[PDB]
Amino acid sequence: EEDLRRRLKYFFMSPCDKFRAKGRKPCKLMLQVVKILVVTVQLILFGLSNQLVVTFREENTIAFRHLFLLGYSDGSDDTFAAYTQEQLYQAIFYAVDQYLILPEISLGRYAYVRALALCQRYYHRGHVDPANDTFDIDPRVVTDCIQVDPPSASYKNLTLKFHKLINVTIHFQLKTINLQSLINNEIPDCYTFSILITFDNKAHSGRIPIRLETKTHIQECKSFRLLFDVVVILTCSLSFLLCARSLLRGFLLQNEFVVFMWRRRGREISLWERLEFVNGWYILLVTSDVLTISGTVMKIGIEAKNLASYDVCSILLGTSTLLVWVGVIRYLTFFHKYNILIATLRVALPSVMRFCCCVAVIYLGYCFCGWIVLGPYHVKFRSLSMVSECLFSLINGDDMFVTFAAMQAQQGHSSLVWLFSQLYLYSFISLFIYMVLSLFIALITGAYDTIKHP
Amino acid sequence: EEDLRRRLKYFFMSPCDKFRAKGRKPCKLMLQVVKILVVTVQLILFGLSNQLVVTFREENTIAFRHLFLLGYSDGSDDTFAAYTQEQLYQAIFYAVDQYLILPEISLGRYAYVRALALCQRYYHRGHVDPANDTFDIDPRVVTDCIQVDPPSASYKNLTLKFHKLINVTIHFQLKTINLQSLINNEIPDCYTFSILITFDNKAHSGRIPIRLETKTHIQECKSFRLLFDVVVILTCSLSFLLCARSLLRGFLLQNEFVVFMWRRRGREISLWERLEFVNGWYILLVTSDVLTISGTVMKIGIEAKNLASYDVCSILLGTSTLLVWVGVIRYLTFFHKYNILIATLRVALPSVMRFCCCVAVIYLGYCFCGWIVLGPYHVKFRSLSMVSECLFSLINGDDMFVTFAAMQAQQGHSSLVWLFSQLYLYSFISLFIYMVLSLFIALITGAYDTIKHP
Amino acid sequence: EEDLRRRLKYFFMSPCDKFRAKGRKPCKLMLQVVKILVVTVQLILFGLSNQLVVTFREENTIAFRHLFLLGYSDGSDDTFAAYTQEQLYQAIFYAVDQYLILPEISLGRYAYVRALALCQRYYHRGHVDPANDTFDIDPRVVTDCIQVDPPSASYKNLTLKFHKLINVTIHFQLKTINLQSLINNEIPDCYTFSILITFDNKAHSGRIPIRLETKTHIQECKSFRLLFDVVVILTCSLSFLLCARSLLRGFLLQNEFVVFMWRRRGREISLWERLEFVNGWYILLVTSDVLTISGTVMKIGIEAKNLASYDVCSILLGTSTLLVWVGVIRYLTFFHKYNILIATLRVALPSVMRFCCCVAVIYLGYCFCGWIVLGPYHVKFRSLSMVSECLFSLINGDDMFVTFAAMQAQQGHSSLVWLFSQLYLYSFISLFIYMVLSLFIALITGAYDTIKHP
Amino acid sequence: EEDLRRRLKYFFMSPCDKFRAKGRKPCKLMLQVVKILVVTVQLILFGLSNQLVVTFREENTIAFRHLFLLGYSDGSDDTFAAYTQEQLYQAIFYAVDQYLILPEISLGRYAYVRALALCQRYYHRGHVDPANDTFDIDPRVVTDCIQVDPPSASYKNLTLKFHKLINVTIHFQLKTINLQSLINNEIPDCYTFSILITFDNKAHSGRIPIRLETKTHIQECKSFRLLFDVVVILTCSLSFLLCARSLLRGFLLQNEFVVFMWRRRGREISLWERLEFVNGWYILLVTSDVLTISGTVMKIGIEAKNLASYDVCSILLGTSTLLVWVGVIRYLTFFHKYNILIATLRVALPSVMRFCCCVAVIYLGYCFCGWIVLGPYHVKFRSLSMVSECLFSLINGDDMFVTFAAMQAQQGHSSLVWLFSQLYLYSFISLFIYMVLSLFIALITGAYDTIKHP
Ligand SMILES: *[C@@H]1O[C@H](CO)[C@@H](O[C@@H]2O[C@H](CO)[C@@H](O)[C@H](O)[C@H]2NC(C)=O)[C@H](O)[C@H]1NC(C)=O
Ligand SMILES: *[C@@H]1O[C@H](CO)[C@@H](O[C@@H]2O[C@H](CO)[C@@H](O)[C@H](O)[C@H]2NC(C)=O)[C@H](O)[C@H]1NC(C)=O
Ligand SMILES: *[C@@H]1O[C@H](CO)[C@@H](O[C@@H]2O[C@H](CO)[C@@H](O)[C@H](O)[C@H]2NC(C)=O)[C@H](O)[C@H]1NC(C)=O
Ligand SMILES: *[C@@H]1O[C@H](CO)[C@@H](O[C@@H]2O[C@H](CO)[C@@H](O)[C@H](O)[C@H]2NC(C)=O)[C@H](O)[C@H]1NC(C)=O
Ligand code: NA
Repeated sequence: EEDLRRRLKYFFMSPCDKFRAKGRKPCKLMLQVVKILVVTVQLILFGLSNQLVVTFREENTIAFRHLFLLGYSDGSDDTFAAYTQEQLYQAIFYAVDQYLILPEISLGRYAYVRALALCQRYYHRGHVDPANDTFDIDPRVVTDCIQVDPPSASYKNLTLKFHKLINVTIHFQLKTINLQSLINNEIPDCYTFSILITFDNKAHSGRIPIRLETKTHIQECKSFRLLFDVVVILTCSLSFLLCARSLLRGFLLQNEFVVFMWRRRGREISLWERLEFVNGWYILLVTSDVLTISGTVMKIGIEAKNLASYDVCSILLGTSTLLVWVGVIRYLTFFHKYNILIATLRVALPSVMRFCCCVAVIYLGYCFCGWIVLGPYHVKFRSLSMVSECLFSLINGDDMFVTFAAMQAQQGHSSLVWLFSQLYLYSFISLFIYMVLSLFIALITGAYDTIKHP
Repeated sequence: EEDLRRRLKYFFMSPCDKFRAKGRKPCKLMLQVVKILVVTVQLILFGLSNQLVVTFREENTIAFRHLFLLGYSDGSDDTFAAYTQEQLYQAIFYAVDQYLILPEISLGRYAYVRALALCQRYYHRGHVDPANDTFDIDPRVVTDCIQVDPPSASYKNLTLKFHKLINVTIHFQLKTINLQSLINNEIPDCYTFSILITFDNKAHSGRIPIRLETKTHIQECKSFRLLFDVVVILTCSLSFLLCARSLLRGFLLQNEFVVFMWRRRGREISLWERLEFVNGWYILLVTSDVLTISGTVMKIGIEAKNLASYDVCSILLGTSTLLVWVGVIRYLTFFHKYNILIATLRVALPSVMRFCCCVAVIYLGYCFCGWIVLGPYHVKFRSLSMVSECLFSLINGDDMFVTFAAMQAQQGHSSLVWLFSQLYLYSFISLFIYMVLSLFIALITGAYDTIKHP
Repeated sequence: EEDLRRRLKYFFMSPCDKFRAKGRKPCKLMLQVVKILVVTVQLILFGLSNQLVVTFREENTIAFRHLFLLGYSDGSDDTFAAYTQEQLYQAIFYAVDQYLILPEISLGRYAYVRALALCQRYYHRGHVDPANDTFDIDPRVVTDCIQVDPPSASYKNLTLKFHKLINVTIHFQLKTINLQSLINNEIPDCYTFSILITFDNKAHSGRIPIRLETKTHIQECKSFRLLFDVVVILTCSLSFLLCARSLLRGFLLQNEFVVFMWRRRGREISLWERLEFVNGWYILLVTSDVLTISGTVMKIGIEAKNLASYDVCSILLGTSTLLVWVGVIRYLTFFHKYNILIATLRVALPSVMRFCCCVAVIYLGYCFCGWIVLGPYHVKFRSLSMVSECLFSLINGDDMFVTFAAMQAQQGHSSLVWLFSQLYLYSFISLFIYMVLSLFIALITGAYDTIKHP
Repeated sequence: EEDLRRRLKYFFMSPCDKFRAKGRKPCKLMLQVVKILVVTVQLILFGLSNQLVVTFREENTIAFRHLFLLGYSDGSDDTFAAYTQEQLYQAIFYAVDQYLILPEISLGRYAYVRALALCQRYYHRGHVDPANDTFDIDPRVVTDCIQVDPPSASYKNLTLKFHKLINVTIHFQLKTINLQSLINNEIPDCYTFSILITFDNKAHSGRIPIRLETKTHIQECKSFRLLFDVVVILTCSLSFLLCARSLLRGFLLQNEFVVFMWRRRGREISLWERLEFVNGWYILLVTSDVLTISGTVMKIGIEAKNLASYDVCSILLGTSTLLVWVGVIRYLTFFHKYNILIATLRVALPSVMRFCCCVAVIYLGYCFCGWIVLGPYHVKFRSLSMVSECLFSLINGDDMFVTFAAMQAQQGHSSLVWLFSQLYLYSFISLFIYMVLSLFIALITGAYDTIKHP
């Protein structure tokens, strides 16, 4: 009788009450504090390594734009184009000539890689004739390359085909050595820059945009942190073991209560009792455990095998650290102790969540109105997604006088879309500022009263 | 006695309670779910058709600006003008010369349409003489055209009349073929671009702005969705039939109660009883029915007859989809069941709506103060409507440091409008942020308490 | 006994109750409705007259900038300067040469006014010698003019004195005729443009800014609204008579109650009874009366005598219309009737107003901290007033990422102002968003509960 | 018995009640009012002295940029660079040639200081060879100067070493005389401008940025306020004496109560009684005392010894004035009198402060997610601090449509970071606008109810 009662009472005993009664079982909570310190120190010490890499890439791409592009100002990337015929010839010829004299010009020690390959791509047999609308078009793509070697009569006399042109692309490589890595007490890693100038002509609209994308391949030239990540996986795995034993002990006393409620037979106490046995935090911490050790094993594999995709490793570690810090709030809820602190998902959280569904639908309806009506006349409403970004910017207010001014400029001079757009925007702003934010305050205040005073 | 009572009770029976008692009358609610899916799939599949058209127009207008306008940078449309005399001559002569050599320049396959017509418009007899203020002006407009044919001594030697000039306009057509429509598994539609360069001289202020408007006419050259819109009109019309029978059955039991309250004679129960009989949602859904089928019949007529005005069809379909999604909230109010959920328009909604009138008037008064006082000194307050956009931007905060800086620049150096403008703007911001948003929260919270706890 | 009681009861009788009992005393309330219509129609019909004038001025100033200034792009007014020596000579010589050939260049019919007067202003005897710090300076200003007549050897060979130069100013006039005023069914008013180019050298810092201010003088060349303003002053004056009789009748029954409370002798009922006798709205309406008729008499005097100062007339009419529209709320408070609706200034309004004093002081303290500390390092914090505009923009959020970026750029590289500026800005934003807006909601909600439920 | 009781009652007696009973003890409160006036008049009269200095510096730096830098537009400081080889030579040679003819060019009376010293800094023995990855690098820095004297064959023929270059710096001085200080009734202070042009090549990335920093040294050439600061330190020190006696008298009656509660022996009344004896404001005012007199003694020392570091003096005075104005609120709490008005730090302030900890952690977790994941692809997320500025700007809404557009531009075209970034940003905006601001309102309203109605 007595032993079965106190095991439940020891189970829901707060650890601050449990230290002042039992005395010194420290090894559980200490490694949670160690986990927060060790994971964030790994994340910061990795993040500075990326920033030292990335800005060395970002300055080199800009220095390639001022060298290989013709007439490139700064901050005008997307509206950079070649409209006439001679501008396309001049933008090709200037890009090659700046390659063949590159050691006599640039300032970083750029070396060649043994070369440059110009290549255009036109249709197999295209005949566009707008006087008779005759087309006889195989959409088969025939790529016609041309080679240029650096230390010409072969390079010039080039004939583009402006009536079936798809792409004019230039591809080459460059190798450079980081010299910042002298003082940083490391072996300077040699980089390989792979450049692909693109003269895109997909839309065939008499406007060819131009862009220049780079790509790196970091390789060591002609042991601290390697120990540190082993520290992280051992620390985090011991938490994965120990918390799993805590939850299955929670299942042990989950079933131990119910069997005792058959000899008593208290009407087979429902699902809202067995759910009151487990926890509200250890599932969050153990989900952080699996995410952390998965990202770190991927991080160990990268820096020996290949260093290209710092992408899935980044999206896993950045979520693991988020779950750790949000997992610290438990320490600030030992002071609270309302006796389950999980019935909020029965009581208060449903009445805010179906309101969140009601807000989500009305917001979706104004998306589907704005994208079709104010699509062809306005510049910021092309895709459905950019409509979603523009209306969600209008809620808090970021982009709001620019859209009324752009609406005021012409808007067709139809004076029906404009009378629609005033009635559209004023209603949508005045709805989600006043009659939605205020309902949301009334719901959360009703929740907080319902949790506290009962 | 019993049959008349239960017909009322079956009427207000919720459908989730009605399935668990009666059993399987599914055909009503199912087509509402089908309606939401079918209307939104029509709207999305139409909207992508517009975006593939519109961006092909928008790139071609920009490529016409870089070809036919002199000295056109990008993003400087409105402050593009010709101030001297030679700039107006050079902007005309350059626009014609780029037309007569257009196949040797541009990149899209632009073909002529058999031509270019330059034409100026000056007054019949105007004599402006500022030394004696003598005017003898017939405002009769005499248009003097001139023809130019492309494959000149006729084109040059042109004499403008800068003392009675109204407009110098150039009009011509261009025909091109979309070549993007090869891979999209369709017949490539040939377009016809109609260009109208405008040298406007309306205000006679020594500043002539320049702009270039295009206009398209899409025509097929030398059956999926056509079935799909027939699916929409049949689906939506069956809802228009079936919901109308539901509401007139609502009128049937509207009158059936009142006649039974004459044999009882319960003091001839008032308008707030017969209004409690109908609904709060089927009028919204049937208004979506009429709007949907009207827009679709207009959409069928467009793609065979003429394709110019995608304007009223767009403004009807974009409203119909809005009413559908806002009409989904009924499914989230079966869980609620407060026994009419329409008396809010008697109880709670009036006490927010007359407050909304009180906010609307004060906002209108600050419009009429700002437009006359801060009109002549500030750039953003010309019309009354742009004042309305500027103050409504200042409420949420979008344009707020720019207007104080523009106020700080000169503001006449009268130092009376500036002392007014500080007292104007600070009071208007501090009113509608604090003492209006907070009253609105107190009203909605009082509404939600009044609906719930009584 | 009975007659003295009902005169009080008729006094506080609402007019909607007073029509349904007494019957048809309409002439009081009708002219209030007439007042709202007539004043706003005057204000709108005057405001369109200003906008037709002002944009004709604003385009002519821009067309003067492109003609008389050297190398003027658009939207770069304040950072337009002449730094070297030859740039100051070239900006003078170009401005005069464009004046002497002005009818052969510009497009509006600009005529001369019989002329141009160049004039510089230098000190009487200034000797600046930085090798010995010797100054012997009379600050007496000696103006040296030079005349130029238009249809030169006299104009050139000009010698500026760059070691004691204060101002180089050019002044002349231009006359033009509005030709837009043909179709507008009026007599076209001839304008006189007075231009003053300024080469300011006040700060002696090796940077001379340049600006060009115009000034107009509208005069008729070689009766609807005149009646309409007489309609306004007669309408508004009859309200000034009739409401004054209403308030002095309010003083009549103010004293009639108190004398009857000496025969009763109800302990000499206090100031919060005699204040409950008058009103809360007629003082607002009669203040709108005096402001309206004052501005209109000034408006009559302007359009015959001189048309320069549309400034005090504008600041009076724009306030009168504001008081009228805010004065409409009384019609929406007949429905309310809480029996004085002025004791809010005893009950609820003091407890928000001393909180408004407490917010006003803390805001003032952060002004005096920011202007001295973040003054010399940051560009937006020069005056105290521009600090007030910048912090008040940071409250609602308009200018907030720009100031952190400007703080991040250098900020001295002292790393003490930066550590101060992070702690400054984060505390000031987080205070007035959370812990002030929320107290203000709690005060207004406490006010609304106190007014309603007691 | 009686004397011990009334000393406590006189202690908590409000001064407005204390004047109407005792009568005229004015000297305490009067100097607090004098303190507010005297400190703010010192602060304003000092702040205008800084602004007259700083704008004379800020215009001279800009006028040095247009003279000594090649091809400098305005507002383009950070993206000003030299990418090729000839641009670095031309930017050096142009900067020196504009120095050797400086009195024949500039407008302010700039004089030389007897000179210019060009000097480059390259590595001791560097060999970068990307064909074999051979490096043999001493990172020892060998500075190679070159002298130029102004009134050349020595200046030209300069050989940079582009393969081991670190810095190319030019240093010289200029002396000028303020001439604005004639009319300001003072002795004109001669300034010394020290200029350091920097051609930084730290990252070795083929992109050399260019910047020009100045530095002043104000010295008088060949008594009002000096008295005024002595007034401030004497005023503020008398407050430091008098308030200290008030607090130690507070300790005197702190111990006088407790000894009387041993003869009574009221169970040794706890820490929440002895804390109710002192104050809540005099510690704030005396902290303002020490800060004020410290900053002023530093201010006296500056204007005789050296005038460089107006930095710690500014950061102390700007905090002292803040504490004074926030210290005025006590006058508005004599009207209040809730009988301690400090138990809020026991009652209400803890339940908002641990919520402020819970908000602070979640905000920190989204920092550590955003900086690693959205680091390499986005321009505004480089450091951790600029992530903190960007997310805190997104809360109130300042930078919100720019970040979605920059996310929409490429974002790698990996379509996994983009699907992450939508889910990242939408959750973070919707959390701290709705479900945090509303909890904060519910906490402050619960605080205000708890303070008032109990
Ligand atoms: C230039 O256009 C060609 C098509 O003419 C592109 O080649 C295709 O690219 C897509 C995506 O990489 C592939 O799915 C196709 O298989 C490619 N087809 C052929 C025949 O190569 C080419 O990628 C374009 N250039 C760039 C830089 O995008
Ligand atoms: C150029 O000015 C002429 C007037 O001189 C405009 O012609 C008028 O245009 C309006 C609107 O289209 C019509 O209501 C009038 O009937 C037209 N009058 C004549 C005589 O044609 C012309 O439209 C202007 N050009 C442009 C491009 O707007
Ligand atoms: C150019 O500088 C002169 C001073 O050298 C200015 O003349 C003074 O202007 C102020 C304000 O108008 C008057 O209070 C003084 O009496 C004027 N003094 C003299 C001697 O004229 C002149 O105004 C400046 N030019 C401009 C356009 O502001
Ligand atoms: C140019 O580069 C040199 C290094 O080659 C810089 O000199 C160092 O500057 C730092 C910071 O001032 C000192 O800690 C080092 O002791 C300096 N080393 C030497 C050898 O001087 C120099 O400061 C750079 N120029 C500028 C303007 O920053
Ligand atoms: Na902005």
